This record gives sequence, C-alpha cells and structure tokens, in this order.
Amino acid sequence: MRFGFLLNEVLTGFRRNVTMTIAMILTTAISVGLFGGGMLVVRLADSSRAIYLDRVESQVFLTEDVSANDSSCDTTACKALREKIETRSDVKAVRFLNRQQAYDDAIRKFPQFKDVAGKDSFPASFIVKLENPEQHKDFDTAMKGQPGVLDVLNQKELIDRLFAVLDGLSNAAFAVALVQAIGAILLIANMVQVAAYTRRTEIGIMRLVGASRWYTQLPFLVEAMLAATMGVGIAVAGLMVVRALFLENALNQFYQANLIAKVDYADILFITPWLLLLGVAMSGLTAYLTLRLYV
Amino acid sequence: MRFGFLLNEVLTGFRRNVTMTIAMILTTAISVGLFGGGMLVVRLADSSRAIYLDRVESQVFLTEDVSANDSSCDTTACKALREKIETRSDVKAVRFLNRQQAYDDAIRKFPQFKDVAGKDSFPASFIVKLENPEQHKDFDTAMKGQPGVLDVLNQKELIDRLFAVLDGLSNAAFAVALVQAIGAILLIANMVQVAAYTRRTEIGIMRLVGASRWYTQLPFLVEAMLAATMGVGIAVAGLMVVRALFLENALNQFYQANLIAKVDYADILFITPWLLLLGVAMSGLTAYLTLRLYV
Amino acid sequence: AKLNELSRQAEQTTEALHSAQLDLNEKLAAQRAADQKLADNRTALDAARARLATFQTAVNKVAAATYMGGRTHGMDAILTAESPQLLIDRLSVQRVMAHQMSTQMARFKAAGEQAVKAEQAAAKSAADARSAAEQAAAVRANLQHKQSQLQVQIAVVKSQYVALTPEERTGDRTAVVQAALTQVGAPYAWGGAAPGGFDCSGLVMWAFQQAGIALPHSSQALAHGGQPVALSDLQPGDVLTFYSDASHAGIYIGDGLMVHSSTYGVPVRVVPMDSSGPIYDARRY
Amino acid sequence: MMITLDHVTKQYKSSARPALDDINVKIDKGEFVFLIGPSGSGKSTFMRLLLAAETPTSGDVRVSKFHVNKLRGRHVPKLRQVIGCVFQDFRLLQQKTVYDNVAFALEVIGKRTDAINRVVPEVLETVGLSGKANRLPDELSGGEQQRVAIARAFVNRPLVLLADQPTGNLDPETSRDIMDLLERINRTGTTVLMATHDHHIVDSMRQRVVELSLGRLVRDEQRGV
Amino acid sequence: MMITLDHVTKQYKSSARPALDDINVKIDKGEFVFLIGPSGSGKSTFMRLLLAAETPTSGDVRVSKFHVNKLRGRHVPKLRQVIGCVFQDFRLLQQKTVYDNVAFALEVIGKRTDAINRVVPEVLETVGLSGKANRLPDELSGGEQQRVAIARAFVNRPLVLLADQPTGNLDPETSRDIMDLLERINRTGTTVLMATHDHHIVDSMRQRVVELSLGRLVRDEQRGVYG
Ligand SMILES: Nc1ncnc2c1ncn2[C@@H]1O[C@H](COP(=O)(O)OP(=O)(O)OP(=O)(O)O)[C@@H](O)[C@H]1O
Ligand SMILES: Nc1ncnc2c1ncn2[C@@H]1O[C@H](COP(=O)(O)OP(=O)(O)OP(=O)(O)O)[C@@H](O)[C@H]1O
Repeated sequence: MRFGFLLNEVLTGFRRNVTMTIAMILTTAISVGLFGGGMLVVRLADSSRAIYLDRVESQVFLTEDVSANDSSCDTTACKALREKIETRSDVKAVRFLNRQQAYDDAIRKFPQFKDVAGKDSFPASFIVKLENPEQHKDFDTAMKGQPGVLDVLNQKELIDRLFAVLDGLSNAAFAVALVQAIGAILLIANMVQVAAYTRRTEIGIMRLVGASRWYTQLPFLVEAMLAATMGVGIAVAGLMVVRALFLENALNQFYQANLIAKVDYADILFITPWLLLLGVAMSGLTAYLTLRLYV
Repeated sequence: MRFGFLLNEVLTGFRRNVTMTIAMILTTAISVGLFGGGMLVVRLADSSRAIYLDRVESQVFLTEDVSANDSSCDTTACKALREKIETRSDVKAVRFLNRQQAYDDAIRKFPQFKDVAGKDSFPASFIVKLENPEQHKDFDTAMKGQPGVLDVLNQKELIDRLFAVLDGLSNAAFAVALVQAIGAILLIANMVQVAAYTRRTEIGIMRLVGASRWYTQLPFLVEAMLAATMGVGIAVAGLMVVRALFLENALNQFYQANLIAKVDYADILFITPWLLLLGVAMSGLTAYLTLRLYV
Repeated sequence: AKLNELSRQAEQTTEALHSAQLDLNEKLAAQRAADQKLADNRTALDAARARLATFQTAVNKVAAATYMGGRTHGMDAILTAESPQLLIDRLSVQRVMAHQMSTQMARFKAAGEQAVKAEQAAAKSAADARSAAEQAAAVRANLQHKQSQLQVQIAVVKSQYVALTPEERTGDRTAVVQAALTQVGAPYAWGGAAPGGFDCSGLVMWAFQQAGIALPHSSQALAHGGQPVALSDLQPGDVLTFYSDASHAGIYIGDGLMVHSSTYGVPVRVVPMDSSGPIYDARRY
Repeated sequence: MMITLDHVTKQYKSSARPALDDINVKIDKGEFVFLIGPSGSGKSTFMRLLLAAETPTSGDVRVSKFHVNKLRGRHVPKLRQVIGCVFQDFRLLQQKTVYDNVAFALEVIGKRTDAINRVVPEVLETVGLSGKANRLPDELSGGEQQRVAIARAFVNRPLVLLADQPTGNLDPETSRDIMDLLERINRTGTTVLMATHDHHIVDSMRQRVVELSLGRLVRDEQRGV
Repeated sequence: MMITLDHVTKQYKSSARPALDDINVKIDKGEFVFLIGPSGSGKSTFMRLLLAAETPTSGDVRVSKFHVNKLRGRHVPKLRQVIGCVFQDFRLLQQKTVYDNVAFALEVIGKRTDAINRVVPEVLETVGLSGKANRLPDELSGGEQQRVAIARAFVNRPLVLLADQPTGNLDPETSRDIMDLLERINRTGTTVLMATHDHHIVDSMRQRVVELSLGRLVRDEQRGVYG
C-alpha cells in the first residue's frame, strides 16, 4: 500500500538515536570513500600506463638523414640496421613504426602539444622488445654513438617507480577499506539491534495484531537504505573536498610533468553508481538476516 | 582492593555483546593506526629531508656581460666578487664555474637537449656551503642586485617543493583520522547505552544497595579500556603488515637509490607509546562523561 | 543674338578638364601612398612570417627533444635518479631548463600574435589599396568620357564660327600691366591647359607666376578654399567669376583688361568692371 | 466445531514440568474462561500456544479455523487478526496520542481510507473513554490506560480475546471498570479467556473456571466460583 | 529525632495533577505501615521518595540518622546502605546461582570475602532457602524467587525494608506465607513499608494501613483495615 506512512515514521528514528545514526554515516563514508579512493588510483594507473612503455620494451630512435626519407622499411639502410639487431638473441621483435604514426599519437604521448606543433619533427623510432630487460645497458652503449642511431630511451632499471608506489597505495587503500567494511558489517548488526531494543513497544503490537512478516522489516530496512545512501553521498562529497583543499597544489603538476593524465570531477561520476550499488547492497544484504535470526 | 570481582565480570560483559565489542576493536584499530601512519609519513618526510642538508648546495648566478666575453674570471668586475664571498661567516669554500663546462655538464649528465639548449643560456656561478642551509635568510637580505650578479636562486626550495606530495598524503591521513575519530568517539558514546542495557539486572540493583558512585561505571570503563588497548595493539600490528606487504617493494626499490630515510620496525615502535596514550585518552575521557549523562 | 550662347555652354566643357585634373591628382597621390603603405605592410608580413618560421623550427626541435625522454619538471627526477649526488644536479639543470622552455613558449606565442596582427594589417592595407585603385579607375572613367566631350565644342566654335564674322561681323603681383601684347589676336587653341594656348583662365603665368607660386590652374579650388580678398580695399583680386558657378577667374591686368575672345576673335575695349555681381566669386589665392 | 488443544508439550532447556501435558476442556463461543493457577503453571506458554508463537513439541493447536500445529510462516499472521491480547504493562507508545494508539492497527493492515476513521469512534463508544481521546497517554492515569489496550484490539473483530494478567496491580475499586467492560464485549458474541491471579473476582463470577498446575489440571467443572 | 518526613512534593513537568501534596506523615520505629494507595497516581513516587531517587520540589525529608533532603558528592550511598528495597519483578541474576545472588550485594559495598561465609550463609536459611541453596534461579518457581529478593535486602541488617508490590502477581495460597515471612523481619524492629493493591490479606492482622486518594492522605489508622 501507500508509502505515506513509511515517510513520517523514520523521523522518529531520526530523532531517537541520533548519536548512533550519524556514526554509521561517518564509518560508511570512510569505508566506501577509501574503496573509491582505491579504485581511483587503479583507474589512474591504467590511464597513465599508456604514456610510458610496458614490461617488454626499449625505445630507440633514428638519425635525421635516415628518418627524413624511408617512410617505410624499403631502403637498404632500414634492413642494414634491422639485421644487426637481429644478430643477437636478447630481443624478440621489432615493431614497424615510422614517421606517419608519430604524430597521430602525439596527443597521446604528450597532451600539451594539442596545437599544430608541426609535421616532420618527431624522429622515427623502430623500437625493440627484449625478454631480458636487465642486461641491456650494454645494448644501449652499443646503440650509443653508432653511425645510424640517434639515442635510446629506457623506462626500466629504476625509472618505473611510479607504478610500484601506485599499486602499493592502491592495495593499502583496499586493505584499510576492506577491514573498515568488516567493521561496517558489524555496525549494520548493531543499529538494527538498537532500533529493535529502543523501539520494541510497537514490534510486539505488530506481531500480535497481524502485521505481515515482510512489512515488519520494512521500517528497519529503509533506515539502512537511507543510512547507506547518506553515507555514500557524504563520501563522494568528501572526495571532492579532499581533492580541492590540498590536492590541487600537489597533484596537478604531474600533468605539467607529463606523467599522469586528467583526473577531474568527471571520472568519479563513472564510479559513483558502482559506489551506490556496492554500499546500499552491502548494507541491505546484512540488514536482512539480522532481523530474520533475531526478530 | 576487590580486583577478582572485576576480573570475572568482564568476560560475561564481552559475552553479553561481542558484536559491538569487535566493531569497536576494528574502528579503534583503524582510527588510531591510520593516525599513526599519518605520523610515520611526517617522520619519513623530515627524516629523508634531513639526509640532504649535508649535501644541498646553495647557488647564485651571475649577469651575462661578466661571462659572455670571458670564460674564466679574469676581468676586474668579477675580481671583487671572487673573494668578497670568502669574507663571510658561513661559507666553507668558493669554486668558480666556467660557462663552457656549465653548458655541456648537463649534456654529460644526460645526453639530451644537445641541439636545442642555448649556448648563452647557462650563466656562470659560484659555490657556497652553509652550516645552516635551511636558515639561508642571511643571503636573502644580502645578495641584492650587485654589479656582477643576475638573480638569486636563494639556495633551493627545489628539494622542499619535491618533498611536498607526501606532506599532502600526511595531512590527508590526518583529515581522515579526525573524521573517523569523531565516529570512534560516538561509538564509544553509544557503547555504554547498550552495555548498560544488556545487563540492567545488576546495575539496576547496586544503585539501590549502596555501592559507591565511582564504582558503578568502573566495570563499564575497564572493558572499554581493554578494548582500546587491544585495538591499539592490533593497529600497530596491522600497520606492520601494510608496511611490509604493500609499501615494502616500493621502499626497497628506493633502497638502492638512498633517497628515503627507510623507516624500519624500530621507527614505528618508537611512536607506540604516544599512539597508545592517545588511544587510552580518547577512550577514557569519552567513556567517562557519557556515564555522567546516562547513570 | 546667337553669337554668345554657343561659347557659354562650351566654357563649362573647357573648365571640366581643369576641375577634374586636381581630383585625378589627389586620387593618384592617394593610390601611390596606399600602394607604398601596402608594400611596407607586405614587407612587415614577410618579416613576421620569417620570425614565425624560425621560432616554429625552434618549437619543433624542443617538441622533438622532449620525446626522447627529456624531462624538465623536477618531480620525476626522483623517479629517474639513482643517487642523491646527481639528483641535486638534475634539479639544478631542470630548474633553468624549464625557464628556457617557458621563454621559448612565450616567444612563440608573441610571434604568433604579432604575425596574426601583421596579417590583419596587411589585409586591411590591401583592401584600402584596392579601394583607392577603384576610385582611381572611377575618376579616370568620367575623365576619358569628358575628354572626348571636350572635342564636341571645337566643331561649333573653331569650325562653324570661323566661316562668318570676317572684318565686318566680328600691381607688383602682376608686373605685366598690359597683358595684351602677345595675347590679342589669339582666338583660343583647344580650350584646355596648353602652355601658350591662352584659354580663358590660361593667362596666369605671365602675371601671377613671378615668385614661384605654382598654382594648380583650377579657378574652383581657390574660388572656395582660399583666403578672401576685398576689391574695395584697393586689392585687385576680384575676377569675372560672378554669377557663374565653377567658371573662369581671370585677374584683370590693371583696371579693365578683358583680353579674350567672344566667339572666335574679339578686340579689347575699355568697358567698366561690370561682371562682378553676386558674392563668393573669386579670391586672392 | 471445536477450538482447543490436546496432548501438547514444550521444553526449552530442561523438561522438568514440560509446560502442559494434555488438555480436554470444552470452551464455547461466548464463554468466560478463567485461568487461575500458581506462577509455575506456565500460563503464558498456554497463551503463546493459542498465539502460535511457541511451537508445541507434540499435539496440535486449532482455534476454530485450521490446525496451527504445522502451519507455515506465510499464513501465521492471518490467524492473528482474530486474536486479541492484553497485558500488565499496557503496551502503549509514549510519543503517540490516545487516538493514535487505538488507530494503529488500521494502517498496518491497509484497508480502505474511508473505513479507517469510520470505526475508531464507533469502538471508542463501547469502551468507556468516549471522550478525552486527544490527551497524551503519558499524562493519562493508569486506570484508563488499560481500556486503551482493550480498545486497540477491536479494529478487526476478535473471535477470542485472551487476557494475560489484566489486573492485580490495579485498585479493586477500578477493577470493576475493567471486569464489567469484558462482559459487554462477550455480549457481542465473542469469547474471552481470563487469566487473573487472585481470589476475589474468581469468587464473584460463577463462570467456567479452568485451573492448571504445572501441566496438571487442578479443578475443572466449567461452572461455579 | 526519629524517622519523620513532611511537606514533601515533586511537581513534574507537563502535569497539572502531580499527586504530591504537602502531607505531614508520621511513622513509628519498629512498626509496619501499609501504603495501599490508588492506581498509577502516586504509589511509587512516595515509595522512591524515602530512597530519594527523585529530588523533591519542596519539603525536608528526614531519617533518624542524618538529613535526607540535602546531599553532597559522597553521601548519596550513605542513605542507601540501610535501605532494603523489593520491587514487583523478581530481578535476579541469570548468570549465577541462588547462593551468589544474595552475596552479590555485599562486595559492592566493600565487604571482605572472609566475612561473606560467616554472614551470608547465616541469612538465607532463615528466609526459607535451606537444604542445598544451589539451584539456579532461572529454573525455580516464582514462590521461591521472591524470597531470595527479600533476603537480598536483609544482608547488612537494615532498620527499614521498603517493598513495592511484593506479592505483585501471585495466588493467595502462595501469598499468605509471604506475610509469615515478612512478620519475621517486622518483629526485629524494621519499619517495613508495603505498597499493595491486594485486599483481604492486610485485613487479617489489622496493622497500620495508610492510603492516599489522588495525592493526599485520607486514612491514618494504626490498627485499621482496607476498605
Ligand atoms: N521462553 C522460555 N524459556 C525458558 N523457560 C521458559 C520459557 N517460558 C517458560 N519457561 C519455563 O516455564 C516456567 C513458567 O512459565 P511462564 O513464564 O509461562 O509462567 P507463568 O505461569 O506465566 O508465570 P510468571 O509469568 O509469573 O513467571 C518458567 O519458570 C520456566 O521454567
Ligand atoms: N521519570 C518521569 N519523568 C516524568 N514524569 C514521570 C516520571 N515517572 C513518572 N512520572 C509521572 O508520574 C505520574 C505517575 O505516577 P507516579 O510516578 O507517582 O507512580 P505510580 O504510577 O502511581 O506508580 P507505579 O510506577 O508503581 O505504577 C504520571 O503523571 C507520570 O507522568
């Protein structure tokens, strides 16, 4: 029947145990906020993975006269450099990359040259991949000063420290969010017990006069619904202020360092429905069987 | 002193509600240990800044026309400044930097910008070392626009700007610690309104028997103190396993670079008494005045 | 009674060339100045394109230079350095290198703004020069039409009036006193600006041209845009331009020197200065 | 058409006296049934047996509609609208009003809106407190707070209205008001099952008195004082 | 002076009829008084007024030992050692035996364990909990669960044992012996004060029965009966 009676009875619980309800909001905000912060840095690392080079990669470049011509591997100068790096079994493959593919990704490698920086500027690459990325300093020195190669670039041997601290921070946030969620599960069971103990005087009335079983759990479950939605809302609103107060001076210059991409007030909106369908279901699965096994 | 009466009731009190008890254990461990982790990164920040004071180098640049026409300091314009700086109370030694080597020392340090970096873009400079490089306000009010200098770099805030993202992480941890600490205080506050309710049948009689007013809330306090101290005890144990499992590879990867102070188990155990007293105070001051308004 | 009106209409046809000549002169000076200013703006645009090209080559070299791993910020130096000794050197080099980057970006942006402003100025100058050439063509178009119309009155004055009228039906600013010695006996030449053709207002060189002057010979520009003169103030500056808008302004050589031809050849008689009628007829210079 | 229980049993931790043993008493629709007995009789368990809130270990329970010995949890609240109970502690909500306490079984069922207020003054006219139905029950004296507890269980018509200690704390002067109210309730056609715990009223009614002593049935003749 | 209180009143909020007038009551030491008052009006506020659970709005409640209407920060239990208080409900402890419920009210006032075994097992055999006294009160019948609440009150030998509805909900067959137990504390010199609503039990011994109507005392009979 009509929901006009459920709306003006939850205000009694909103005034009866005020010191218990807002503690639930504060701990559920910390739980799903730490979970959201853990998911945001995983999204951050996955968005920032495309800037650098992967596990099996070693960037190399070409001299100006070779890269000015040879738009495809058709001149003998291309095979002359390819064959000498197929002489050694340290590498496995060389990807075909040339001048034309070096500017359609110029937005991707550096989102700062979004203007017309200029064609015929970025050197051709012919980059290599090797299965043993520790003993390649000798390879880089063999590519140092050789007549036909400009220079090399490496993202391993103590350059890929960025992802190792991002993964550690993500797992730390996930662990603290997980144990906070375990504490939240126990507080689910306590608030329904508090609402049962303080407001038992009509539970017996509804048990005697012939209330249906499902309608008895409805006022306690809608309390858990409003508590979970209020907690997730305060957590999302807290993510904005923890970014805006003292992370708009320390995180933003990584983009000017060209290390990580945009995280803004938009990609949190792509995870906020997942925060809702996590937090509200997390409250409501665990606020049901407590009333079944005790009420 | 009647301690054996208090020793056996606390187990029955824990069996009266172990659910709320372990909820308070979890939220106490998280709120206290997260503040402890916020203190540890403050310790790491200035302890890893302190391993740079013996090697940080203050630098002052020179104007162009005393360096554009001569390589070494041979003109009489720089002969005043060449030994004006040794006439100082806080300088070890002064080494002049030729402009020719100060161009290609960057190229030797990293073979990059070998064509675009300007030849007349690196001014000549000197060397100054201070007993107080952090307190470099002596040169801020002395190195004015003298005839022979261009600008004052004012030692460097580069290391100070560099070690600021973890300061942002520290006060993020402090903000989350206070936010969850409010919920911890509130969960202490409603600990006793269900701890007295679950065993009314004897706290409702020693009011009307003649027990002292201090001895009423004493067993409702001692169990909260034991809960707080085992929560702090597992807080440091959980911080051990988030340091040694998730941040561990991140710190051992900075081990070989020797850039971080490398906080060890002795360093987290150094802050254990202050953390424990904070937990005992936060669960003793707020588990006492909530009984003055209840019993 | 027909002996006067045939030259009366021809007088405007004679002075039309002199009236249009000054317009033509100011139009050609205007289009020459516009062409010179447009050429200067084209040179400025070429210089702006040259500085844009060299700063473009600089910005492509620095855009390439960061693609080989050139990092100039400072935050990723602790992601790159392996010892605190050279980390300080990396920060010190990148602190001035990022200053070089910022100066190059500011210089490129200023060069782009200056090139855009120079292109807009060159476009406006080219539009102004094209407009000036348009008025030059417009004031040529009526000029070649009325120059052909100038030859119409020759057949009715120098060809039709010469059959009849035989021997029976026919101070110091001048310094010439009697401008009738080589001046009479010349019944016009072509009604134009011939140096010696003696066409109505074509006698200004023998009297007024004595200390330079170089007046434009219009009898309309100085009739309106000139300093006024009073004949009653003993200043001989009044002429016979009264009751005839844009007409001849011949200065009398003394008092009563009407040296001209009525239709084709006339003598000079001492008649009073009766041509001065309405106001705003003629001025001094 | 019989509404009783027989050969029931109930043990929670120890057997000792396992609630009741076997019950053969004839109760009819419109009978004053008393339940005198000592405090060890387990008369509240006998209340819960007809309430289907305590599951019997043996026997069967059937109050005039169906056997509730093995009734599922889906249909157990359906056999609760015809059941009425009054207790010692009056079961009153403090924050609500005197009208709101008796108008509480209306909205929990979900009947027609016009039939909500069409019966509340109709049942306040047969209880005694016809008037002063707007004051707070906290400010009301305890004599009429019991009549609120009877008048609350009149929204649906109860076939049996079983009492569980409705006096004993009340004054004998105001016990007359409570006792004669149930007489007019029984004139509607319903039965009541009294469970008083004293001697003065049970030697005043000469009605069907059923005694029970730890499962054993002490004195049963269904008449007399 | 002896135990005498007068002019006591406590006007609660939102109550135009607080049912506490300024009545000058007077009792006798060693004498039993029965306060069979009305229902729900004032039968408990006066009953807790001797224990000073509610602070009176006016008057000076007094006992034979010290002043009761004014306290300090350390004198509130000093009133309540000598109070033996019994309610309607049994309120035993469900985690300990009948031999431990009586002794539970002894270490809360600071009594050594050597004096427990010489005093506490010298009490509950007088009330009727004899023989073994090891049965758990969760399984005992309510006839014997009330007398242990009586014996819990008589531990430090109080001079007053005030009781609110002692029979409460019991048959007269198991309430007639309650009079025979309570007279054994009554003849020891204890001013036992019983608030009851059961007639024809206090009409037998004909002791001092008082009654308020709606907030004022109307019956003061030293040997009266209930009407
Ligand atoms: N839920 C229960 N759990 C355990 N034992 C119970 C329960 N209900 C009843 N008993 C047992 O039955 C005995 C009497 O039951 P019950 O509570 O119904 O008695 P009663 O006659 O209504 O009297 P009173 O309310 O005065 O105790 C109890 O003393 C206890 O031994
Ligand atoms: N804690 C309280 N706060 C405010 N008013 C109270 C409180 N307790 C009782 N009252 C008021 O006191 C009156 C009830 O009567 P009183 O407290 O004197 O006891 P009683 O009802 O006669 O006794 P018993 O509690 O044994 O039934 C009502 O007016 C009620 O509002």
